Amino acid sequence: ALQTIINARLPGEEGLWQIHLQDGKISAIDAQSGVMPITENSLDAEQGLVIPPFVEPHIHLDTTQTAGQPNWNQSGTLFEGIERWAERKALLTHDDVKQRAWQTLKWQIANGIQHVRTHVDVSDATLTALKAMLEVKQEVAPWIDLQIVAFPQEGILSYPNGEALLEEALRLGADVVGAIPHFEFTREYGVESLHKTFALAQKYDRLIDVHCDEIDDEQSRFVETVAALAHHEGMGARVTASHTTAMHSYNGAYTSRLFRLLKMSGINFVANPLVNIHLQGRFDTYPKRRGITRVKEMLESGINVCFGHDDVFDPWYPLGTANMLQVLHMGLHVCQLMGYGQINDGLNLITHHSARTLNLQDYGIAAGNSANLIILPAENGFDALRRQVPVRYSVRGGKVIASTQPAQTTVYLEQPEAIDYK
Ligand SMILES: C[C@H](O)COCC(COC[C@@H](C)O)(COC[C@@H](C)O)COC[C@@H](C)O
Ligand SMILES: [Zn+2]
Ligand SMILES: [Zn+2]
Ligand SMILES: [Zn+2]
Repeated sequence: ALQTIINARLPGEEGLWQIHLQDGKISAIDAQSGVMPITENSLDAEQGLVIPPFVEPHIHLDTTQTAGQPNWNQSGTLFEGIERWAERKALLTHDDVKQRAWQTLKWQIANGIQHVRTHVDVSDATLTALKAMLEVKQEVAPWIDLQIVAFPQEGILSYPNGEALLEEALRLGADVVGAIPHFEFTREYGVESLHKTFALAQKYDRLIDVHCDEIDDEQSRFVETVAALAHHEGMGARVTASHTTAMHSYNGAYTSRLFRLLKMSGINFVANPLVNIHLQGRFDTYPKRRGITRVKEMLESGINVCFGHDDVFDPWYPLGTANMLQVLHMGLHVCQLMGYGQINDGLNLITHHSARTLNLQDYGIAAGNSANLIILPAENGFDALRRQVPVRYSVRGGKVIASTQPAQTTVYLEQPEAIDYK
C-alpha cells in the first residue's frame, strides 16, 4: 500500500516534491526541503521526473504483429499496405486478434502507456476483430484505458454495406466513429462519408477520429469538412483528424485560410511520425518530401496536435517497440522542432496533448486525480528524450504496474568507469 512518492522532479518546477496518495488518488503535492530517506509505504522516484502516463492516441491493434503475413509490403506505400492487410484480414480469427493485441498491449504497459486509442477495421461482414477488441478492452482495463475506433478501412460508401457495418460496430460498443474519405472512390463519396460519420456520432453520442487526407495529394482537403462539421455541431473537443499528411503539400495561402477554421473548430490532430516518414514521399523521386502534417505551425497557433505510433510490426511498418519517446524523437527531427525549449516541451506531445485528443477528464499530476503516473530516470523532458530513457515505474490507481531496472554500462579504461551518457 503506497502512501507517498518521494524525491520527485516535476516539469517546469524547482527542486524535489512529495506526492501523497490516498484511496488510489492524489491527495496532495508538497515541496521537499531536500532528498528524503526511503520509508515504508513510500516509492522513491530517485530524483526522476514524474509525469502523467504516456498516451497512444493512434494504433492499430487488430493488425499489430502481422508484418509479412502472408506477404510483405514491397513498395512501402499506404496503398499496397491495404492490399496486404486485405489478404491477412481474410485469415483473421478471434484468438489471433486477441493474442496479437495483448502482445502489443503488454509492451505498452511496460512503456508507461495507460491510455490507448486503437482503430479496428470494420470493413468486414463478420466484425471479427471489432468484437474481439471489445473483449480486450474489458480485459486490459486494470492497466490501460482502451478506446476503440470503428474504422471503415475500405470506405463507408465504397465498401459493401459499409455504413451498416459501421453503425453496428457502434451499437456493439465502439467508443469512436472512424472514416477514411481520401480512400473513397470519389471526392463526393468522401464528403458524403463525413456527413454520415458525424450523423452516427451524434446518434450514439460517440467521439470521432477520421483517417484524414493520408496521401501526398495537394487536392485532398477533407480536413476542412471535418472541421466545418465539428464547428456546426459545437463538438470540436470530441473530434480528431489523424495524419492530415496532405497538409504537408498544401499551398500556404489555402493553409492560412484553413487554419482560422481549424482554430475555431477546436478539433484535435494526430501526427504519426514513424509511419509518415516511411510511407509518405513514396511517389517522389528526388527531392523527396517529408510528408508530416504542419505540427510546428499548429503548435504556434495553439491548435492541439499530438504524436501516435500508428503501426507496430504490421503491413504498414516493419519496426517498433510501442515506445512513445522513440515516436517523439522521430517527430522532433522530421518536424524540425529542435530548439532546446521545443525538445524539452516535447513530452507534451505524448502526454497532455494526447490526453486532450482522447477527451480524458481524469489525467494529470494534481490533487483529486487518480494516482496514475510514471517516473522517468531523467532530469527533465530534454534529458528523457535525448537519452531515450525507459520508464522506471508506472503507477496506476496508486499501485505499481510496471518497473524497469535501468541498464548498467561500464567502460574499462585505466580503471572501471560507469557511463550514464550525461
Ligand atoms: C500475448 C501473450 O503475452 C500472452 O497473453 C495471454 C492473455 C491471456 O488472457 C488474459 C485474460 C484476462 O483472460 C493476456 O494476458 C494478460 C493477463 C495475464 O492479464 C491473452 O491471450 C489471448 C489468447 C488466449 O487468445
Ligand atoms: Zn470472445
Ligand atoms: Zn497507419
Ligand atoms: Zn491509422
